[PDB]
Amino acid sequence: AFEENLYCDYAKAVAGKDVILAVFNAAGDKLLAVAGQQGLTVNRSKDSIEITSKDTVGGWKSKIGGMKEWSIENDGLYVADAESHKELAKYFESDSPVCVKIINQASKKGLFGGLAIVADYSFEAPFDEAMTYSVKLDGMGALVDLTITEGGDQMPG
Amino acid sequence: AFEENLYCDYAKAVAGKDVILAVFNAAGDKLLAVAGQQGLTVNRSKDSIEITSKDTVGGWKSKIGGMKEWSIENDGLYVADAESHKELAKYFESDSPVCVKIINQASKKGLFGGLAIVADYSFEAPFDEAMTYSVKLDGMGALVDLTITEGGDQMPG
Amino acid sequence: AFEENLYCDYAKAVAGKDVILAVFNAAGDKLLAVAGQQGLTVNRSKDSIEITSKDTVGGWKSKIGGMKEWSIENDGLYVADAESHKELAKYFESDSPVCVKIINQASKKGLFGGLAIVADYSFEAPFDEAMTYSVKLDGMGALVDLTITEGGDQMPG
Amino acid sequence: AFEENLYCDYAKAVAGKDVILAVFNAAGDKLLAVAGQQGLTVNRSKDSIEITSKDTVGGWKSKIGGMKEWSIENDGLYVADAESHKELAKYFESDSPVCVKIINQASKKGLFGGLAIVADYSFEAPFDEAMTYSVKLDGMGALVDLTITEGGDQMPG
Amino acid sequence: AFEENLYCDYAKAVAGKDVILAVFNAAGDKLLAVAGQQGLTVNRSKDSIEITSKDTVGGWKSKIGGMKEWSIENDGLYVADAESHKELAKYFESDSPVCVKIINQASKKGLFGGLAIVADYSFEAPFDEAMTYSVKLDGMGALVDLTITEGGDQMPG
Repeated sequence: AFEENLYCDYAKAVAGKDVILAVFNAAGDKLLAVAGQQGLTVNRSKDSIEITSKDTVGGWKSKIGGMKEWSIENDGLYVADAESHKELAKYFESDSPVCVKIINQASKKGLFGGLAIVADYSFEAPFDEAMTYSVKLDGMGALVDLTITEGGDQMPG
Repeated sequence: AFEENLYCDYAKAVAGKDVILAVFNAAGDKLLAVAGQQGLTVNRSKDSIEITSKDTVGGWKSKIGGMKEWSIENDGLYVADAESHKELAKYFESDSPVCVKIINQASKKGLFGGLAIVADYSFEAPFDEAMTYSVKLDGMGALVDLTITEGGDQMPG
Repeated sequence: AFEENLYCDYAKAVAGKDVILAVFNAAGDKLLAVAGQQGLTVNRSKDSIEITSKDTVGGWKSKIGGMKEWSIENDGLYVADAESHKELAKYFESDSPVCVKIINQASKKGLFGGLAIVADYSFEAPFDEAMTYSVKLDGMGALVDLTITEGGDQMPG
Repeated sequence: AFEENLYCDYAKAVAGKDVILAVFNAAGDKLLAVAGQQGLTVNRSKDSIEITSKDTVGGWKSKIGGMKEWSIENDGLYVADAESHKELAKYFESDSPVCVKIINQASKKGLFGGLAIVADYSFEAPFDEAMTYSVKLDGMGALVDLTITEGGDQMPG
Repeated sequence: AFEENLYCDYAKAVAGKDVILAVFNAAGDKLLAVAGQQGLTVNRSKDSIEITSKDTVGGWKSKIGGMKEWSIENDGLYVADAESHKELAKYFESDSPVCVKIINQASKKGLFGGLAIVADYSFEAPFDEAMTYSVKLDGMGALVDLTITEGGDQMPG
């Protein structure tokens, strides 16, 4: 086939559109892709503790790792009666943590999951564009790396 | 040859694509080029201590060098099941230092190597682009300059 | 017949005049060939995402396909009281999408169909020629390829 | 013969009509000349990286070659039920790369082959001419030069 | 491994989070890490007795060491129904000494242990922060240095 793959050979990159943020509803029985989403940022950082002393030799500072924190930023087209946005609205109103999940919907693998505060939930309505939302999810604890953890492959539905 | 090199003479610049970040796996037996990498920054800085006093003559401040620190910033296309990204994920999860190496893969010389904290490991997924990663490696001690040190020329493999 | 087809043998090309643009009226019960049409352009394009990295080997850029878009350009002799032009006028005035169809009226097969914005609807009246119209139909979503889809063979009438 | 070739001697130019674009079907078992094709353009370009510095002597800019990219443009008479055009339609619809080949059908040598995105697939139907198609094939990787590579001489069939 | 440890060599500092205060329950059968603790101070001081006389030669005061005293200060997030805080509350109420222990929970070594008065047990509740506690443990006698004493490595549990 294809002339024995002489000039065409049939994992190299993931399209961003296949990676979506999904939230669980308040009961946990439905996993909801956030409607109209367009941009996704997963932030994970670790603190560095400087432990340089006069015992330190060589002229370089001495550092050790500290504690980790994470946040998720998601923006997109805002539709107020969408079920995921009503869930996010209730989470923001009731001061309740939301279980969030990052999934590759094309490969059907979960990437990250954890409990987040809805730290920011804002909207923009320019007269010449579409109304957009912006949500910030502040991690409350561990962000589980599902790429190196067994399971976590439930798709939104 | 070539008309005695009258108008063509056959070290002047290194293409950035030949300089890659590689990490060792947790055991140290495999050196792994970070998959999908596109940008590389090696930061090395030194503090300055001002020692100006009333003995200082001439109207210029007096300074001496302080301690050194380094970090490495690397971004590129994120593929979650790539072996190097699974290693980086385990390093970030387990709070374990990673041995990193900067190599010129074309000339097969190592440039820099050292122990780093995975200080930041973040991801972006725009709907119209490819999913990218961004990693920050905070140096824990010396960054060995392999350009002026013997050896350090193991290539990723 | 014909001397056993020794020198004459009785699919090779389609005359452009048999391929016409037709629009549905606002209710959808009548399919209307746009009156006086003379030129037809169906544009379909796909974006390319460059995914070249330092893993890319061989010296060639790496690309993947992106999202698709389409438009239809149609020009011809303008007659203002023609029913199809009154429909196009109401679509342009009311900001309502128009269901358009490209058909081969000679072979009675539909070629393409989809929902379009009337993005441009303009007119020229030179003193020495006939008054012409020009319409641009910007696709809102999928342009269904009826050449490889079952059905879609309703003729204007 | 011919008076010892005194005034007539029996590689100097290739007629464009002998150079055709062919695509493989989705399975790869049939190589299909694109039906009705009339024009063919094979674009291959390389980037130039300027590396001029203050070390540069002589007053000329210093440049090195960058990465390569290619595309193929093909136009011709459009017949919608032709097998090659149905294949191109399915490639455009399914977002799947197409294995393309440039061959000299008279000398039966392949010229170029590679994986392409169907980046553009458009049609024109003037009332006084024949309906034409225009296709743009955006290269995804290497375009193999079969003029300097062994093999690649399968003809469409 | 790691290129023979050319640039990375795999005791230099203890993270404060691994050093915790633990108290025994009233019976002595359970050792309880104080819940929510964030800061720890172990104070050990010795008195100096000046013995300068007119026999003292050289112009320097003459001093000898006196008696030792110790205290422990611990603050953190206050949760009233935590078992360790209920134990501390009963110790403060009943005027009974509490057996306290400083342990490195990461290395599982005890550092210090002794009998203390609960000298201060106070709370702060700012409207914009979390409720905190502050406890002061006044030593009643010897503070045993478990870093130079055999044993004393029972972990809280």
